Amino acid sequence: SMEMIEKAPTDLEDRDKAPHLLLLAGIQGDEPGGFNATNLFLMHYSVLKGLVEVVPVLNKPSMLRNHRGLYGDMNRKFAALDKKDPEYPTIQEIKSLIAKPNIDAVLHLHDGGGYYRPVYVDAMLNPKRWGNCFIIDQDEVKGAKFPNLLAFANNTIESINAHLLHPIEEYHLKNTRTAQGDTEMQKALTFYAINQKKSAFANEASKELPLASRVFYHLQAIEGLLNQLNIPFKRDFELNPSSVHALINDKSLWAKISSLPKIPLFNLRPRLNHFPLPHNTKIPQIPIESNAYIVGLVKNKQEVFLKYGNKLMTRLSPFYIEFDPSLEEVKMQIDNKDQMVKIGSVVEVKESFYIHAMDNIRANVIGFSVSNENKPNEAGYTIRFKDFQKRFSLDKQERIYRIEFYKNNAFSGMILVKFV
Ligand SMILES: CC(=O)N[C@H](CCP(=O)(O)C[C@H](CCC[C@@H](N)C(=O)O)C(=O)O)C(=O)O
Ligand SMILES: [Zn+2]
Ligand SMILES: [Zn+2]
Ligand SMILES: [Zn+2]
Repeated sequence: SMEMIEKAPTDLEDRDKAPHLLLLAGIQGDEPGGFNATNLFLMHYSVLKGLVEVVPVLNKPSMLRNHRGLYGDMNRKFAALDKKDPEYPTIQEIKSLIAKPNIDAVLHLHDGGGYYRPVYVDAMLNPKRWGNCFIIDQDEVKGAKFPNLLAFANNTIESINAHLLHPIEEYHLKNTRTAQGDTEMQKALTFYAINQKKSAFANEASKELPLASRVFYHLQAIEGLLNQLNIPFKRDFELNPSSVHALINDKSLWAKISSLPKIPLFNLRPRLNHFPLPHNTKIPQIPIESNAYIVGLVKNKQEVFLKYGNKLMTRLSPFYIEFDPSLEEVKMQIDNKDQMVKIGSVVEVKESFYIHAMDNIRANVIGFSVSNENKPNEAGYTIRFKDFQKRFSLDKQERIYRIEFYKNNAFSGMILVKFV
């Protein structure tokens, strides 16, 4: 499931006042520098004139399984391609985006092994390697709005190289001269883009780097190219590895699975047991939202993994059940104050809470018990933090607990309490 997300000026009229960039990553699922950068770009930047269209992850199924490409290398499917290829439709969607008349330039992000050098030094540093280089298929594209690929590349490279963390990380130009014999790159995305008279570029971050460093360089390259294109932008943070790491590991990130409440991405217990998921729904079809763009669910044996890029945030041991949407809100007392709490809410609790009984609805407070029934009703109990078995918390910090409602063998929804 790849989506395109626009990063545009607040005022629609400003869209045509500067060029348009198509920014792409995650065509290969084990290159997280690229799709973490597109993610952070979407979450923390603003484009003030022109437009940046972003496909944050082109190959999401492969991303979810930390795999270069489940159905082959998707970046070899832009030339000859059989209609029966499972990715044939995705490729047409990608081509269609690339070929839009509003698009001027294309930037395609990758992580690559070793460090590219224009002459052979050793097994890690040589022309066959891909890390930390800026790539063009040829030095010019006649017919393009911006035909001088070489000049844009050199200047972007100079911009990146002003901010090296270590000298081995210096960027070099890699012109693959694709039309002159590079049969593999002849099948790849940027060459397809060149043939639509777009100014196309790929940026590589070395797989030898830590993710934060890869994303740092990818963002340098994005900013460098936006500067060349004169697409003005802002970000709400300072571009250094420390800030990038902090934003990747942002504790305000959340995931909302189906109609369940938002759960934090970070500091979940490694496994969440008896986790209710909708009856007879394919995992890729379970709605999932997040304030990040690279979150998803994927089946693994009898578990369902919650993924944030290539990162495994938790293992769900599901409980497949009918999601009855009839129950919209529940009467709860929170710290002595009676109130209606919408199903799928997170409520903060300082001292105590109490669930009011409902006629045909039972409530299970996960981590609280009075008897030992396999289908209990724990409405009518005044509950404090000291009443919880802490190991049933969603989080390592032992502060967030599930309340699960049932209307006779159907799941009526869930509310989380967070003790603050
Ligand atoms: C097997 C293994 O891991 N190979 C990898 C290969 C690393 P890459 O996938 O980033 C290298 C190139 C980039 C194409 C650039 C340009 N023509 C474009 O279309 O964007 C590719 O897509 O094939 C590695 O060495 O790390
Ligand atoms: Zn921000
Ligand atoms: Zn790649
Ligand atoms: Zn030339």
